Amino acid sequence: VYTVIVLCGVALAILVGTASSAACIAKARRDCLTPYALAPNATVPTALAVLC
Amino acid sequence: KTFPIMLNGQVNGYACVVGGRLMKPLHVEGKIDNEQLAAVKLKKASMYDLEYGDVPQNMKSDTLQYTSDKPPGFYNWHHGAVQYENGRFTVPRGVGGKGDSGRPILDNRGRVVAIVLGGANEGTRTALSVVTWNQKGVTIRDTPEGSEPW
Amino acid sequence: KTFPIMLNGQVNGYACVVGGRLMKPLHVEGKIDNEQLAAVKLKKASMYDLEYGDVPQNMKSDTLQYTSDKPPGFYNWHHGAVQYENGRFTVPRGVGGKGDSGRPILDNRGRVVAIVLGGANEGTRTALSVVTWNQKGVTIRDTPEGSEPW
Amino acid sequence: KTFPIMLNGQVNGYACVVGGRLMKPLHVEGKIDNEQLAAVKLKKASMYDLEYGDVPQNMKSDTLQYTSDKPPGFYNWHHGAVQYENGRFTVPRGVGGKGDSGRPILDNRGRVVAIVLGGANEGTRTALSVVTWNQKGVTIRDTPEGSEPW
Repeated sequence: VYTVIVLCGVALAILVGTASSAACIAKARRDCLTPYALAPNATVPTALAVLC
Repeated sequence: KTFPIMLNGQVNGYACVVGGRLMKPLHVEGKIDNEQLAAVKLKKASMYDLEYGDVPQNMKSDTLQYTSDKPPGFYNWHHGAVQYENGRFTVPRGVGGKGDSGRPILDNRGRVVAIVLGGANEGTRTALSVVTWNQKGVTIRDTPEGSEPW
Repeated sequence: KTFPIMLNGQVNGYACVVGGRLMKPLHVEGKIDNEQLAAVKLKKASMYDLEYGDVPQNMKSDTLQYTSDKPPGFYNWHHGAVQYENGRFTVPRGVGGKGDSGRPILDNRGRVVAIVLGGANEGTRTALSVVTWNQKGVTIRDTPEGSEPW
Repeated sequence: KTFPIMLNGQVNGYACVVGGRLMKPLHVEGKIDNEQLAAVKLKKASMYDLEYGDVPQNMKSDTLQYTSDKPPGFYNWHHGAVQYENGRFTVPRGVGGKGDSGRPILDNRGRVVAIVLGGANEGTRTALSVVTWNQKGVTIRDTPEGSEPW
C-alpha cells in the first residue's frame, strides 16, 4: 500500500513539474516576442537565435 | 482605414489596420463593423493593451504604413491636432473622451505613428497615452499618471 | 419614429415607442430592426393586445409626452387622414390594406393618442380597431364585432 | 439581371434565376447575398454542372425566359459579343476569368440563349464552356477538350 502511493506521488510530481515549467517558460517566451516589427526586421536577432 | 468597435448603439473605440494586419484595445468590447476581420481568431497581449491578428490577402494594400520619424512640429489628428513634446503627445482641452480608443494620428506624409489608450491633464493642456515605435523598431508605451482607460 | 419589422424579405408589422415604453402587436411576429431595441425583453400582456417593455435610456430624447383628450376635428395619417365621428375612428373605402397595424395616428399638433390594430367593413366606410386612452389612463379598445386584424 | 455569390467578401460567380426557377453552377460554391431565396432545401443535379431549386411566389414575372432560338449571328454579352458559328461559341483572347462563373449571354430581343460555365483556350480564339438548350429540349453540352471551367 505504501509503495503505490509513493510511486504515484513521484510520478505525478515529475509530470506536474514538467507541466508547470512548460507553462512558465511558455508565458515567459510569449511575452517576449510581442515586439513584432512589421516594417523593421526581427528586433535583435539574439532572440530568434535562441529560438530558431 | 477606419473600423469601429461599438456596443449596443454607443461609441467605444475605433480600430485600424497597420502595415499588414490589425489591432484593437482590450478595454473595448462588442460589435466591430465587418464580418471579414471579425471571423479571424485574435491573439491578445496584455502588456501592451493591444491584441494582434493577421488579416488575409483581401486586405493586401488598403492598410496604412507606419514610421517612427517624429521631429518637433504639428501633425494632424482625427479630432484636431497634436504636439510633439519630447515623446509626450497631447490633446487640446476637453477634446477627446469616451469612445475614442484606437484612434490613430497621421503625419504630413501619410504615415501613422500613435495609437491611443486614454488621457490625463497636467496644467494648461491635456496629455494623452501613446503606443508608438522607436528608431530601433520596438514598441513603447508612454502612459501619464492617472490615465484611466477611455 | 416608426421602426419596421424584418420578415423574410418583407415587413409583417411595425413598432413605435411612447413615454419611455415600447409597443408590439400580438398578431405581429418577427425580429425588430435596431440593436438596442431587440435586446430588451417583453413583459407581455397578450390578451390586451400589446407587448410592452422598457426602452434604453439613450432613447430618452425620442419619445413623446401626452394628454388624453380627443376633440372633434380631423386626424392626419400616413395614407391621408382619418376622421373623427361617433367618438370612433373609421378609415374610408379602399384605403387601408395589410401590415399597417402597429403604426400610429397623429393630429395637427403632433401627438399620438391612438394606434391601429384591425378593420371591419360595412358598406363604404371601414371601422378599424383602435387602442386609445382614458382620462384615467387605462387602455381602451373600440372593437367592432366581426373585426379583422391586418 | 442575375444575383452574385459572395465567398469571403468578393465575387465568385452569378446565380441565374432564369426560365421560371433558380439555377446556379456546381463549379463554384458559396452562398447568396439575398435572404428570401436561400431559406429552403435546394436539390442538386451533378450530371451536367447545374443546380435546380424553386423560387418564392414573387419571381415568376420578372424572371427572364429562355427560348432555344438559334439563328447564326452576333449576339451580345457583358464582356464582348459572343456568336454562334459552326456549332461553337467563341470570344477573342484576353477575356474573362475566375469570378465570371455563370454569367449568361443574351440576344437582340432581350432573353437568354445560353449560360456560360467557363473553359480555356486552345487555338487562335477562345472557346467557352456553356450549357445550352436545343430544339428537342436537350441540354446538350458543348465544351472542347482541355478546358477547365471558370
